[PDB]
Amino acid sequence: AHAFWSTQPVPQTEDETEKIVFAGPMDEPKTVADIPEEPYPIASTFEWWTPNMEAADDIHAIYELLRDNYVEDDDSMFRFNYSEEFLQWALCPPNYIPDWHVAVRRKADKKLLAFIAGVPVTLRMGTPKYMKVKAQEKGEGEEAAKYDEPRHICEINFLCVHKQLREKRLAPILIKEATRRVNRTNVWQAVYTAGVLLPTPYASGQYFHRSLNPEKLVEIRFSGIPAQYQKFQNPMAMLKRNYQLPSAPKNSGLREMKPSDVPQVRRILMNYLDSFDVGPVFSDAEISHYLLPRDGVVFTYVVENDKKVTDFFSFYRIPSTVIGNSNYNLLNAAYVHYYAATSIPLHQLILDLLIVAHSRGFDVCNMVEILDNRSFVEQLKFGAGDGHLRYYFYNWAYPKIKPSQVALVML
Ligand SMILES: CCCCCCCCCCCCCC(=O)SCCNC(=O)CCNC(=O)[C@H](O)C(C)(C)COP(=O)(O)OP(=O)(O)OC[C@H]1O[C@@H](n2cnc3c(N)ncnc32)[C@H](O)[C@@H]1OP(=O)(O)O
Ligand SMILES: CCN(C)c1nc(N(C)C2CCN(C)CC2)nc2ccc(S(=O)(=O)Nc3c(C)nn(C)c3C)cc12
Ligand SMILES: [Mg+2]
Repeated sequence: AHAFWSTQPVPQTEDETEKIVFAGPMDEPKTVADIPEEPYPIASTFEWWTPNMEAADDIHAIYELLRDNYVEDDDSMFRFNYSEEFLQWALCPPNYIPDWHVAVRRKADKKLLAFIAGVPVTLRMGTPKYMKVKAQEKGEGEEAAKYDEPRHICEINFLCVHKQLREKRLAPILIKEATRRVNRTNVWQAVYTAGVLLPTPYASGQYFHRSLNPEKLVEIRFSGIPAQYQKFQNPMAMLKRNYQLPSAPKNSGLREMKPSDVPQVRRILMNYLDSFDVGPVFSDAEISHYLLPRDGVVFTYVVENDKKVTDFFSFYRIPSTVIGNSNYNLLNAAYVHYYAATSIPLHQLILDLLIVAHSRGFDVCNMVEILDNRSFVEQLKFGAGDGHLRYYFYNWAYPKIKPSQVALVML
């Protein structure tokens, strides 16, 4: 039933997943020298291309492929429209490996047909707390602890095949070539997320959304006026009042993050992320890159009191193309990124995120139920969406975990 995934080192079923007791590799141990030197064979009318992500033209080519051919909703109404500036940010973090960005071009005209991207991440991915307890009960602690140390692996994103080339088995070719390029650098695990169900997630979470501009969301059919709003004389006025927010932040000590904040933000974030079973480890350079504000891309605020940063939050922008609406062309969404609260309840910190996003022209705030995101859903009027995000590893056995044990945000 899976002609490609049946051949790969991933858990093949839930049954098998349910029996996994320790973190560790699935495949035969290999070395760089075992891996083919030459790119995987491809049809003579195509060619491999490694884009230069500091070439504006190269970024633009990737941008147009994704604009026209990347993830849609299930009803042909919206398609993500990651910006060029976003793509440069996401695909070029500190110590990125240019060779991990893999494209296929039509040899004739250099038309971009397919793309997949890999970036480095340092991930805690050892045996989860609940399974370490089971291991102690069996006298198997050392086994359970073997892969505790953070590992330098690959994060995969932006897999895309042009609509005219779908269902021709090009995606497997891309995945095999990205795998080869990663393994040639002595890395043997990857982490990736997808909405679709593949063999086999180690975690899954629902999406949640919080309306910031209900008038617009209703006009574009992101939202409807919910049935209960009918018994009302005037549905929309009531809807706007429900989702109204303050014009200005409520925490007095809130301001935008600046470079001098990097060490303190690193400390409070890393202390917080320690409480989750799977999560990233960031250097100062990686905190700088992923969290310092960038116009139109990522937005980060700290709470500072007595000259100390005590809390922070970040969000990033992914707009979508609205297909066929005579009033609007774009949906402007804000996505909850990393945060840490030490001084105030998390709901009070994230209310200021909603206030800031609204004041900056965002239409909706999205998130997945990872981290402690469930703790502020009801008070802050988030609603569950139809969608789910599934978390996967390549070449890593891992026990099933709850999404509230996951701390990796994927863009
Ligand atoms: C150590 C390093 C390891 C590095 C790699 C780690 C693995 C990374 C894995 C990638 C993580 C990506 C994370 C993201 O970016 S998830 C976002 C994926 N992108 C989209 O949904 C954009 C819109 N769709 C498309 O561009 C295409 O439909 C894609 C490219 C998705 C499939 O193209 P197409 O529809 O033309 O099909 P095919 O004939 O070429 O290929 C059919 C085979 O592809 C398997 N398939 C379908 N969708 C996915 C999917 N989302 N991940 C993995 N596999 C997928 C499918 O089960 C089948 O295999 P099998 O069922 O027959 O066995
Ligand atoms: C995983 C697929 N998926 C369900 C969603 N993916 C992403 N991404 C950023 C994707 C992008 C591709 N890849 C990284 C996974 C992350 N944002 C979303 C935001 C909201 C929701 S929903 O609220 O449940 N309904 C909805 C909306 C409001 N737009 N669309 C289109 C849907 C279905 C879903 C998603
Ligand atoms: Mg194909």
